[PDB]
Amino acid sequence: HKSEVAHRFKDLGEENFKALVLIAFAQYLQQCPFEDHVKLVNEVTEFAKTCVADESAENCDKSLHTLFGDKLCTVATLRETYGEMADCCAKQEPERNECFLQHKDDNPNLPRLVRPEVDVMCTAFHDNEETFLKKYLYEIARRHPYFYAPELLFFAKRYKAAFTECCQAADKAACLLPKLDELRDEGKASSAKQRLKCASLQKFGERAFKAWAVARLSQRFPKAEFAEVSKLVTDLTKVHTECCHGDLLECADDRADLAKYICENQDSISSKLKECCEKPLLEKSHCIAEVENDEMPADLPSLAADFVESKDVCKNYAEAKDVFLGMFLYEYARRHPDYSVVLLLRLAKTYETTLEKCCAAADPHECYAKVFDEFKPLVEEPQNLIKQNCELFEQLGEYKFQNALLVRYTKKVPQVSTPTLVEVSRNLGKVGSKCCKHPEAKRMPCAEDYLSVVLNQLCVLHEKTPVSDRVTKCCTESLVNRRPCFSALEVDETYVPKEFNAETFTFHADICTLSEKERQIKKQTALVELVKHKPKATKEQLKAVMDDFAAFVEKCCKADDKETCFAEEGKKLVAASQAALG
Ligand SMILES: *[Se]c1ccccc1C(=O)Nc1ccccc1
Ligand SMILES: CCCCCCCCCCCCCC(=O)O
Ligand SMILES: CCCCCCCCCCCCCC(=O)O
Ligand SMILES: CCCCCCCCCCCCCC(=O)O
Ligand SMILES: CCCCCCCCCCCCCC(=O)O
Ligand SMILES: CCCCCCCCCCCCCC(=O)O
Ligand SMILES: CCCCCCCCCCCCCC(=O)O
Ligand SMILES: CCCCCCCCCCCCCC(=O)O
Ligand SMILES: CCCCCCCCCCCCCC(=O)O
Ligand SMILES: CCCCCCCCCCCCCC(=O)O
Ligand SMILES: CCCCCCCCCCCCCC(=O)O
Repeated sequence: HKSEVAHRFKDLGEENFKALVLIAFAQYLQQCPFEDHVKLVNEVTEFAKTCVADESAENCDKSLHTLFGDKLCTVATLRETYGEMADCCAKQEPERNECFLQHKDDNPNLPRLVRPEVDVMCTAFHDNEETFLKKYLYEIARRHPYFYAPELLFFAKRYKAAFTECCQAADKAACLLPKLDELRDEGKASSAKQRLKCASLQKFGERAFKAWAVARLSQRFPKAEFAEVSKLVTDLTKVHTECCHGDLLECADDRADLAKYICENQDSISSKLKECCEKPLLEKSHCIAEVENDEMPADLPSLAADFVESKDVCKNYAEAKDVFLGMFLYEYARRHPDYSVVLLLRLAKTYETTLEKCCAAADPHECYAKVFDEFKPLVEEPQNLIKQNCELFEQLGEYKFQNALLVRYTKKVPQVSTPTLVEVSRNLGKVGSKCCKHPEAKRMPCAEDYLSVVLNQLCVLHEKTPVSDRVTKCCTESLVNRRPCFSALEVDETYVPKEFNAETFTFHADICTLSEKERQIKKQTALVELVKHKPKATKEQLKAVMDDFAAFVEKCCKADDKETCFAEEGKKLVAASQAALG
């Protein structure tokens, strides 16, 4: 368009425009005060208004990248604060923008953002809604400079909704704290998903991502023909490559182009997209990404005729191997939305291995006649794992299920630090509580998503400080066999048991007035240390000791003299447990 800033303003509107400008400048100028960013936002919005009133007004015909870079380069403290980032201003576009993009800081060193009390948060929201929400948007944007800005805005809208609902409630905290925890978990998971997809693309190549996209899109749009699914795969791979490069405008343009193509070809893709396709360009691609799978066509035949029984199986495969394998993955995935994507990828890899082996064999047709038999144990392994773990969850409840997982995973990898073990086992228990309440048809996708986020968290922590070769192997594996690698871990037979430390099992009266969450964390930390000290202890011995611990805590937390109760009863409990275990 003649004026890109005016067109963007008119499509997005003033509120969204200002929010996104604030996000972008905070993602680049991560160290500048909130008031300075607000001043910059007001200036940019004012210029955009001049452009909207008259497309021929001065500087309105310049590109968005040129305008953004110039505004960045007018910041007076650029050298003093950012150093070599100021040197980007001596380059011409697009070198200047590429330099600015390269000089973003993934891990800025700012203090952690502390959650204020519910009442002060609600009071600040009530006094000035706009400044409260904008300041927190600035704080989050300056800490996650690669996070997709429109998704940040979509999170911010729900934050406003949560505050609006819960700050007029009878019990403000009990309303708002679950919503804040939900949103924080959700945002951290989304950022991890972005980084994870980009790193997997870089490490394992475009072809693996295209296989993943074939599976996911065939699940999403089972009535679509394979040619349309392949078109969507190519375009989505392009979009994700460019978004992994990190240029916000180029990434947003690619996403918008894909969204409007999908909206104009709804008749060939899905029957569930009308509402998303009536939505603004800002929300369209996100809406499309979040919509549930379409209904699969009825009475789909088995893959046997085309992929096992055909006499031309090897000819069709060797003609164009990846198209044939994509067709196999398409037909398999469209029939099985109940599968994780990685399970379907395992099936595709198995079929590819069998075809490579058999089409060079003396009798290929006889060779691959039973390839579908190989799919049965691969399919049933995660189904059986889900069955077992959800049975144990319904028997135990979330906390005692977390304790079971705690014992199991400490026995498997005792070298891992206790905080990591506790945090990851708690999150795995949360995965259990989340996914075990779905019907089976949806249980495996849920597990895949939430396990992927939890396992990624673990892998990132363990890479910051490596301690176990098996964890490193699982964490560097292909994401298709990352979870199977983790499920295949066994009890560490070579572990030398940790020696007794009296302080570790010394307890005080503060435990009685800790929050329930913190008290649970302390009890679980002590349980991990106990399993590290006595790894051979049977479940009956451990359960007897835990019952003794619960009795001791209940008695001394209601004792008139808590301190000496804890000391004396703790010496008694420690000696009694030590005599029971062995
Ligand atoms: Se940028 C920055 C970083 C740390 C402390 C202060 C600043 C700042 O004031 N930047 C600024 C000055 C003038 C106009 C806009 C922004
Ligand atoms: C739930 C997050 C815990 C850490 C941050 C504590 C304060 C949360 C307030 C969030 C206000 C909205 C932020 C936004 O606009 O994105
Ligand atoms: C990579 C996550 C580091 C921890 C981030 C602390 C602040 C999170 C605020 C919660 C809501 C926004 C989450 C997000 O921006 O991704
Ligand atoms: C001569 C080619 C025969 C190949 C076997 C399929 C014949 C029917 C084609 C239409 C159904 C499958 C199309 C598709 O792969 O999406
Ligand atoms: C200097 C002016 C900068 C303002 C331009 C910001 C444009 C952001 C567009 C985001 C649109 C996202 C569309 C999508 O993801 O599908
Ligand atoms: C959020 C990743 C997709 C970015 C582009 C949005 C366009 C959606 C096309 C359909 C792809 C669905 C991906 C998904 O499973 O979320
Ligand atoms: C139409 C595009 C086809 C893309 C290639 C599909 C091949 C399926 C077999 C490979 C499956 C494993 C993928 C992976 O390495 O993670
Ligand atoms: C033999 C190592 C294969 C790695 C892939 C593991 C796939 C997980 C499903 C497990 C089903 C049993 C077959 C198998 O172990 O592969
Ligand atoms: C501790 C988690 C409780 C939920 C049960 C998970 C059982 C293993 C997950 C199976 C599905 C994962 C996705 C996949 O690997 O295909
Ligand atoms: C803290 C290290 C634990 C790493 C191993 C956790 C296993 C996660 C795999 C999925 C969980 C259910 C499947 C299983 O129990 O085998
Ligand atoms: C339902 C609440 C039950 C809480 C159980 C927590 C288990 C913690 C184990 C602590 C073991 C103490 C024995 C010892 O120090 O030797």
